[PDB]
Amino acid sequence: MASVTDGISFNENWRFFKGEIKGAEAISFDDDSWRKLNLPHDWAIEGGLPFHGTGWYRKTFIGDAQWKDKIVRIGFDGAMSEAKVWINGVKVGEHPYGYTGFEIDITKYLKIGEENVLAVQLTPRDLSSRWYPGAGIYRNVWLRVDNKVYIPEHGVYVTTPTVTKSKAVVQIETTVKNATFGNGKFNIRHSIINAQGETVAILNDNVEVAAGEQGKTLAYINMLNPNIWGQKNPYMYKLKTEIYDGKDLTDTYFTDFGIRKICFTKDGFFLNGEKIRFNGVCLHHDNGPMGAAVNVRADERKLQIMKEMGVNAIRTSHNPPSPEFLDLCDRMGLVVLDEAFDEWTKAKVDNGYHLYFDEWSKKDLTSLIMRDRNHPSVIMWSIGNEILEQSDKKKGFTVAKYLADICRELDPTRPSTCGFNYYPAPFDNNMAQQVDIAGMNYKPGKYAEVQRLYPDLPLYGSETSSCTSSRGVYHLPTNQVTSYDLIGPKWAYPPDIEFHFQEMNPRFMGEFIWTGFDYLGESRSSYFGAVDLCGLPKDRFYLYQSQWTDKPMVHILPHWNWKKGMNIPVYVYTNCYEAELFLNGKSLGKRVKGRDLTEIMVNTFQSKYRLSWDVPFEPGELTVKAYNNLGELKAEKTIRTAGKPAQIKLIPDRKVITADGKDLSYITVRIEDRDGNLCPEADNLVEFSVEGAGHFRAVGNGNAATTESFIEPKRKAFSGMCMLIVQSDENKQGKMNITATSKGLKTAKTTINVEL
Repeated sequence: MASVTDGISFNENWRFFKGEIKGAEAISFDDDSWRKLNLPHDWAIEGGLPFHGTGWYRKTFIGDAQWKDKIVRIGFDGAMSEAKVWINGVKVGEHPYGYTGFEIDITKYLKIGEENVLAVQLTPRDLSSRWYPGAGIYRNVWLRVDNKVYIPEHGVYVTTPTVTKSKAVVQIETTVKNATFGNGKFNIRHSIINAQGETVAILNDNVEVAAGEQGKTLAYINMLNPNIWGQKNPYMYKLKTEIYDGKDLTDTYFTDFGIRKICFTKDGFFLNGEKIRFNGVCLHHDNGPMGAAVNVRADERKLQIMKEMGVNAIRTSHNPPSPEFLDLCDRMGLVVLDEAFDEWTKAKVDNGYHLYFDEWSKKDLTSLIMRDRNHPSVIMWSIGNEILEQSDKKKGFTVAKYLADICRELDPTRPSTCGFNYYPAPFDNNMAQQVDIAGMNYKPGKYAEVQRLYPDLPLYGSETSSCTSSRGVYHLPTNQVTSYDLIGPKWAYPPDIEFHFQEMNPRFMGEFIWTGFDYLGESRSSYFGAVDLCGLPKDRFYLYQSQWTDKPMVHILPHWNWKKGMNIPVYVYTNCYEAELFLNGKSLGKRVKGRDLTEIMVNTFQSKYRLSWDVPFEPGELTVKAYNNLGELKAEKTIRTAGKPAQIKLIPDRKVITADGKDLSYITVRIEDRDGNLCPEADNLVEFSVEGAGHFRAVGNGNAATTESFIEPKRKAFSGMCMLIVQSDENKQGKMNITATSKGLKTAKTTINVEL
């Protein structure tokens, strides 16, 4: 029956056509020549890069007999953008904003036994995004077959209004729709299920709902010795909510949730009774070579890499993310600023959200909070970013309030926030006061002043640094940017400056850097990421890791393929007390952090966050030793001058992947000399073959200025490396054999095993 099922995938077996064709909405339209594919799908990754035009999707399906007299809905988590949707030729849906999901009820129009046709037209416009949006049904689609008494979309809201070590209270609001002709009282059974799948608590409730109406009800249950959700231990519970009409089960509905408390004052943010600080990153929703199509593993990898950098917090610049991304943040212990919009009523781009803000702002923000208010990862609702209303002196604040009031109406359990780039406008124009917590974009030099002027505002750096670099590229002394991390736009400054102004202003909750990963644009890709587009750390990663992690480390830059005669400035990043540099054995001296300052060129800053030597380049090896204040060795790294490119090495991040059709292995591709040393500048075209249990998916190298295809089985190295991405086939177990080939280098092989 429909009573057991929450919502099943409707991603399989679609037809796609890029371009305008008239009559594609209809039941009788020949689509035998249309490309066949499974969702999710981003046609713009080809398939900055062109993201506008027209796309059609079609799916044909028999009305299953089990759907007779059922409520049937198709849930779309995201469609980019300007979507129209038909069932059996009848237009039943229209949705402009690509980042909020929507439902279409096809019940009235569904034909049981005969064929049905679901058509979706997307008409994304040019100049509708300042970053790469992608284009298509880039997020999962769901079929929802329900009995006539059921829980509608986003119909369970779980809060924890007491959280203590001895006891937490889990409060649950349930919404029930009555689509029968009869008034009824319906029983509700909440089963709270732990990490091992065992039901540990059950809460009963009920609700009277009249015919054709919707009803809500609230109950709470005690959890003794709760497993607290926290950053080191991100324990998740699961809620099974069952609806009953007398003895008959009518519906089942699942909700993941965590048990943690949050709290803020003007002096900071609090998680489970302790000062928390945001070592944060802004990320855009694309996964580079993988595009904007939702891939769970792609996101998992990105968030793991960010955690290794010391990241504990995410700002979803500048839109809602996928549920999958937030589920990952939940399971990985990251706290999230969940951001709804980039512009309000005043336009930043000709075809941005301002075209829809008047008619859609309340719907879309409501939809966001309804979708995400159960995620324990989400700690703030951010209403906007760098909005032009900041400079409307008389009335800009009204729009901020309006969105802020909506947040408070729907979820007072999390504070509102907003990213402000003007200064002092939004603080002087009563705007910053309309949200619970104010975020400054790129104003470390003003942190002290704004606290003098507005001492009752809670504050954090909503968007910081904007330093640019290209991985493993140094200019001594262009088309790429120096990985010595000095250059950026006019408002930009190096990470050292944020660190300095964070330490001087402890009331600031933290920073969210622009950006954690590189992202796709409209040079088609960004330079702002601490990690590059394909997931390879730049030196900036290590700078951040030196500041944000306890596990001892040390990093040395630049590479050591230079010309004899040159003075190379050598930088070292470490969380240790001091470090010592060694060229071929010769000690080039100690250097203590917070004492032997490095002069960064912005006017120029004496930085305590870097250790520096001036080295005359003799080739061979350069080794750095990091020590604690007792002189004990705690970390070391060794770089050496590599010779001519001789051989390809392949390093999978994972040698076993799930046989689900979606999971990936990210194989780092290294261009090495005869003795195994990375050739730090190699750009050799590498070709790839994938045989057996899976296929070639994608490829990439973190170069922003290239024009190479992400989806052809060929890619050039950039600064010694590139990345090959491979994927399982659904239900196909066994070995998957990768061969990597390049003109004049030793061929490389590796096996990826595929299970489940």
